[PDB]
Amino acid sequence: MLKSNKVVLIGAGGVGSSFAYALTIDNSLVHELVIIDVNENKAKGEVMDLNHGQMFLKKNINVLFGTYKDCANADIVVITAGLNQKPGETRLDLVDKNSKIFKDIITNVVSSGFDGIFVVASNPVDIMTYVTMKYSKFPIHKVIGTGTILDTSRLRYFLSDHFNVNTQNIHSYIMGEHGDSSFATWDETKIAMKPLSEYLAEGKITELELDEIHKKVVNAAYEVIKLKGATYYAIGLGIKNIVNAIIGDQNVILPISSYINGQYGGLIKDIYIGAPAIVCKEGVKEVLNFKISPKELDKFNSSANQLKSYIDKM
Amino acid sequence: MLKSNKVVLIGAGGVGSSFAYALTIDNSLVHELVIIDVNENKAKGEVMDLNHGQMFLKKNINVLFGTYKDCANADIVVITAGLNQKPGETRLDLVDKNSKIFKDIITNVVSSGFDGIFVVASNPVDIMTYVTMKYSKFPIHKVIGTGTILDTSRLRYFLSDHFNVNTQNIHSYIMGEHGDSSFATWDETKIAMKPLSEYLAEGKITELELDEIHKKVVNAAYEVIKLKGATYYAIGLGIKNIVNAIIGDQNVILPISSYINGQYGGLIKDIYIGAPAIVCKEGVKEVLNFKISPKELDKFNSSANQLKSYIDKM
Amino acid sequence: MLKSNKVVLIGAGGVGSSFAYALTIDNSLVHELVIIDVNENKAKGEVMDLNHGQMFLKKNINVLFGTYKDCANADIVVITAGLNQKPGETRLDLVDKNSKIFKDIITNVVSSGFDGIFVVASNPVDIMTYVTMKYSKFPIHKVIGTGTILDTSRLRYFLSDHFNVNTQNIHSYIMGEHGDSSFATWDETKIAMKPLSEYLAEGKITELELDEIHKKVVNAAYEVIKLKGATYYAIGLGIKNIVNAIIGDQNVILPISSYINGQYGGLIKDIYIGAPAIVCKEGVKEVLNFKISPKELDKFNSSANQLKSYIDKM
Amino acid sequence: MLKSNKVVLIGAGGVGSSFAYALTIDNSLVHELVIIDVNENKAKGEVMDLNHGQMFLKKNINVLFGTYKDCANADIVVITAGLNQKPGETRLDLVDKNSKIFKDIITNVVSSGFDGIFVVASNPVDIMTYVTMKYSKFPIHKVIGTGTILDTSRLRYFLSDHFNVNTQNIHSYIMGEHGDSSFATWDETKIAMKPLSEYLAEGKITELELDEIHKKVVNAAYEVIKLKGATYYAIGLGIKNIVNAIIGDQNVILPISSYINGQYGGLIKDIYIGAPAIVCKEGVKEVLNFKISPKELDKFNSSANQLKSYIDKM
Ligand SMILES: NC(=O)C1=CN([C@@H]2O[C@H](COP(=O)(O)OP(=O)(O)OC[C@H]3O[C@@H](n4cnc5c(N)ncnc54)[C@H](O)[C@@H]3O)[C@@H](O)[C@H]2O)CC=C1
Ligand SMILES: NC(=O)C1=CN([C@@H]2O[C@H](COP(=O)(O)OP(=O)(O)OC[C@H]3O[C@@H](n4cnc5c(N)ncnc54)[C@H](O)[C@@H]3O)[C@@H](O)[C@H]2O)CC=C1
Ligand SMILES: NC(=O)c1ccc[n+]([C@@H]2O[C@H](COP(=O)([O-])OP(=O)(O)OC[C@H]3O[C@@H](n4cnc5c(N)ncnc54)[C@H](O)[C@@H]3O)[C@@H](O)[C@H]2O)c1
Ligand SMILES: NC(=O)c1ccc[n+]([C@@H]2O[C@H](COP(=O)([O-])OP(=O)(O)OC[C@H]3O[C@@H](n4cnc5c(N)ncnc54)[C@H](O)[C@@H]3O)[C@@H](O)[C@H]2O)c1
Ligand SMILES: [Ca+2]
Ligand SMILES: [Ca+2]
Ligand SMILES: [Ca+2]
Ligand SMILES: [Ca+2]
Ligand SMILES: [Ca+2]
Repeated sequence: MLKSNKVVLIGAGGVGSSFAYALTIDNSLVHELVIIDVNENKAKGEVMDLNHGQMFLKKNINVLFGTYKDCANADIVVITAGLNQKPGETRLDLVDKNSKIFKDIITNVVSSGFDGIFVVASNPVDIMTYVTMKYSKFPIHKVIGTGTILDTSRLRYFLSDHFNVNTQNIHSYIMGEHGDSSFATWDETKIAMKPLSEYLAEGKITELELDEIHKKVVNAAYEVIKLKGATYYAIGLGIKNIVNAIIGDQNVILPISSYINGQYGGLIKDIYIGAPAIVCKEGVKEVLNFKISPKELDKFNSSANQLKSYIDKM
Repeated sequence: MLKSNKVVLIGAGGVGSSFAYALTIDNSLVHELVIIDVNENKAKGEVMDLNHGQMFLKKNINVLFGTYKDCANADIVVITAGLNQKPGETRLDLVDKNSKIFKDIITNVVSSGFDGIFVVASNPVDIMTYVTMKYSKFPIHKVIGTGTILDTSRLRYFLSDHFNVNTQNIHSYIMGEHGDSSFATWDETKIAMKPLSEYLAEGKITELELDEIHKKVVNAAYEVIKLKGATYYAIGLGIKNIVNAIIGDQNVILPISSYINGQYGGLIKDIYIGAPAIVCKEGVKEVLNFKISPKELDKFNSSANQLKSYIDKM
Repeated sequence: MLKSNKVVLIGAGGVGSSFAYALTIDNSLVHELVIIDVNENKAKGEVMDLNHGQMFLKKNINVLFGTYKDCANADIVVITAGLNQKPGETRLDLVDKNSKIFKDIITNVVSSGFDGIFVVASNPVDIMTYVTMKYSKFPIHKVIGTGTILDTSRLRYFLSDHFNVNTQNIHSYIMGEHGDSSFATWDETKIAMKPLSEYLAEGKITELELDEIHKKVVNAAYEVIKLKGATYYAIGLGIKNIVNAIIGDQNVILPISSYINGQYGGLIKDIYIGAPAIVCKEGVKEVLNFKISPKELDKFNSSANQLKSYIDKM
Repeated sequence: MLKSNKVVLIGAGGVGSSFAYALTIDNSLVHELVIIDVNENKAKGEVMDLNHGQMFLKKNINVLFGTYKDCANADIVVITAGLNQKPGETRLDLVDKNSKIFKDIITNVVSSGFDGIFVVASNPVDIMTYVTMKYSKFPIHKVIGTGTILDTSRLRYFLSDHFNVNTQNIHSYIMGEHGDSSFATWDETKIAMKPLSEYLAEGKITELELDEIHKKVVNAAYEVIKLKGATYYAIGLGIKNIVNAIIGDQNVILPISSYINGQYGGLIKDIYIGAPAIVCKEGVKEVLNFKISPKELDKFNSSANQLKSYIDKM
């Protein structure tokens, strides 16, 4: 029989609100969208503002103010709650703050009876995916993090503007930690079928500009925060696409926070890191295994070791 | 010869940014979006955040930070700049400040050689539309204000929730000044082909409940501002829809800020007010005229007299 | 847990194939589409042609050759099987022949354990909807026919071309039999908020031009059959919208083949006929009832009495 | 100022009508669609059938029956007119017949004053693209053929079913003549960024399976023709995607009938053949030049030799 697909959103700030907006505009069958925030006034205001535009939507959608009661029968739970760049300094203190919040949130969600899929966006996304997995006891393939999807989006925009080519034809990935230790898969990048190495040999692009594009990908968050306070639109679209791919059972490969256990180096094991995986109706279907050049394998290993280091502390 | 369609957005606040985001998601052929703001940092940050999500869009779109000089060959100019009102404030009050702002903006735009269509969202929207028309000396059919489209969307959502029927089947308008003096076309309202009067007879809705819905429509702005600082999602969708109807040459009737000079009894003439008009590629094709209940006509004339009072102060 | 929505198409002719194509293009999430035809080569070929274009679709979709075995776990069964009307042949001339086909189809379907929703398009659509309900022994809310949705689309196109106004703003229905006994709700018709009587008064349209539009609606099928043998595009879109409205649980009012037993004066009861009804996740939520002019009521009763003259012979 | 975009379709058969249907459903702002056919009755019937479903479309669009005089101000001309291969008809016979038909069509069109873009689909599509360019005298960049876009779509569907992965991650081309002398770019294929080589090593696929996939791609046309008479859905979607890429100025790379004179070793020059090119508002912006394995270059040169000989005959 036909069912009502339910998505609960925990965290009604810039990122969560942007995701909800984009989802109401472009919906792949999300019958009910439930919004939860510790600041209940903000959640109620967002629910009202999103409902007031139903007349302009292609489809109608039930946007509801919610409590954790609502997670019992939910099909997806999207977490965007946290302290976006808090004041005390230190990203280890950030991890502590946000994992403290996640303890509470996850306990409430699991005590509700929820048995769907987690989609995690709160920073540091990889560590918070790990924390969600452990605090919840869910299977690893029911816990997803956005990982390097936003970094990959930025990378592909930079390459599209460089070559003046639709992002549709830009086949490159950012992998590793969603942060400063990320790396681009330069050696495996293609523009449509044309390898990047041919573009280098023909002089359209140089290794210098590749270094600069990567530095740009890494500095984009800081640039945008300086310019406008926060970043939410691109990540909102990424979250929306993950959700639509899940509910669409599209078997699509995405650069998400993936749990690796031998893939790539046979060295990196037992953590969530930015990597390509198949997404479908049940969550993660497969963590893809492919060879990366030695340079990029060393970068991957260093990134995973940085992640292990930050986990160890707490 | 195929053309590149250009929209210049002036005012990169909540409303303008929401409209730009929605437009990038649901794009009816806008090839170039130029974002202007007296706060250059905010415009640049919004441009970067909007471009970093191209990968997730149906179609790539060129988004630019620009300056008034870009209005020269622009096809549409959307103005969302000004003061946005806060607790204990109204819309009919930010009139002299916002009119000065519009003087400056319009002078710059027209000086650049622009000759396209103005789409005005800033408040008080009817008054600012009249101001745009007279400062620009453009044809009146090239000046569109958003009018009562947001009020109408809210009304239709409330009626949809009451009857649990898709908004598509809700045929009702809010008319008059976008604000406190507005009214609903209760006596002309239908659910599909079923008159609202029949629902009243059947006891499925009450007169008191209609008055409740109208008070909710009028107080929605104050509610949502109290709850989350400002409204911007619904109005962003409405602006997106107006822009797409223009570029698409869709000949669609919308309740916008329309110039009346004889319609609805001709008691009040030569002002912009919330009323239905046909929108097309060239701007406003017609401002329609239909008979409304006598009580509703009295309400309409009261609203128009308030507006004309504020305008005659000049 | 999330679900795979399944639609089984029975009848891979022009109408069925148009519906399948349109659905693959504009897919409110059918994860699986099965195509059944007594001419199995035709079904195989259609399946292949539909799958060969997956690269150009927004979303992938599994299109399968199947048999009645596939109806067991089907969420929706669309029936487009039957006999086309030949030149000089009315829809009702098919009653006998097609009735026999349905007896077989409905038999097999019911034997597989299907307990979803029927969407009936084969002609004469109202009588075939009644026959489906009687053979299947299903609840009346689980059997839907397209009724006068196609005639209504035609009426709205003709009015949109007369007034040069988007079909969005054309609020008029064709009701009664999907055939030569249909009528238009001229007295209840409105263009946005503006009644049709006001256009008549202003001379923007004449009574005789309304009669001409009705005659054109009635004779559209015969004209198109003469010109190219059969119609399938418009009805393809109509069925597609019905299906997406069901799966989307959109609670949308549509002029479908609705079961009446007391509505519209109760002078004829216990038939299916073209009338407005709410569509949602599990079929028909409610068959509406509104008051229509006495002449229109005489026409409605004539049509209903014709349809019952046929149903009584059964 | 804003322009109306005009597409003129010559040939209202299966392919042209499917393209028109798909375009009305998924419309990147074609304001006017004009359908021309020597068989006036068929064109009129299709115009009526497409118009009768406007109420179900996301956007309204003026679909009109017309004559060659309408090409004067057309922005795109899509030619689907001509015969398809029959049993015992070689590419040579089809070339003869369809080149005569194109003589007629191109003469009429150019006499009308048309100065837009040609999109060619009649078979053999590479030769007919060359012939359109030669007869019209238009620039090379203003004459586009569908090339191997359909064979590429079929290839990617087959790989998507085999690897059970979204077509959106299947990076592989069919190149050469749109026919039996086509070949797959096996040695440059990647799923996401896992080379097909790696899939072969692990036994996930075999060489015989690749040969059978290429055989299926080459035989699909005959199979579907035997099964249901003709193919037209997939190529309809392909033509629609090309038209929307054009009007959208999307700068997208597609495997179309591209004019080569140096690329791929430059052994054969001055022909249209299935190859990747950037599509934009002005037509073909650039014909790309990635380089391929020795096997595949031998195949490509054989195919180009075929085409060039058939051309030199004339
Ligand atoms: N139905 C409607 O039409 C509605 C109208 N609204 C009004 O829209 C306007 C914008 O609202 P918000 O975005 O929420 O407020 P906001 O402060 O977040 O944004 C206003 C923007 O305008 C900028 N600005 C000011 N002057 C100029 C100038 N001369 N040139 C360029 N930019 C300038 C300013 O820097 C700011 O970024 C306000 O007047 C609102 O009252 C808001 C809600 C709905
Ligand atoms: N509701 C509406 O508005 C309209 C109703 N239409 C009717 O829809 C029906 C189909 O029309 P067309 O597609 O043009 O005709 P068609 O000949 O092209 O296709 C009908 C299909 O039904 C097949 N069929 C017959 N019996 C069975 C069976 N037991 N199981 C499976 N398949 C079977 C048959 O092989 C054929 O392929 C006709 O009855 C039309 O009169 C057509 C147009 C619009
Ligand atoms: N994964 C990515 O690519 C990426 C992109 C941008 C930033 N982020 C991060 O994700 C989060 C997004 O934050 P933001 O930009 O929306 O800032 P924000 O402050 O506007 O939103 C954070 C929300 O979390 C709420 N919250 C706090 N504790 C809560 C609790 N126990 N339960 C429910 N809600 C609670 C807060 O009330 C607030 O509304 C941050 O951690 C941010 O650093 C993710
Ligand atoms: N990937 C591809 O390129 C591909 C795929 C399928 C078939 N085709 C080809 O497209 C063309 C149409 O295929 P079809 O299946 O629709 O066959 P069809 O017979 O159904 O349609 C051809 C149309 O062209 C019309 N026509 C003939 N001569 C004309 C003239 N001088 N002026 C105007 N119109 C004329 C005919 O009236 C007919 O309607 C064929 O050449 C076919 O081989 C393209
Ligand atoms: Ca550039
Ligand atoms: Ca309710
Ligand atoms: Ca007209
Ligand atoms: Ca006339
Ligand atoms: Ca498979």
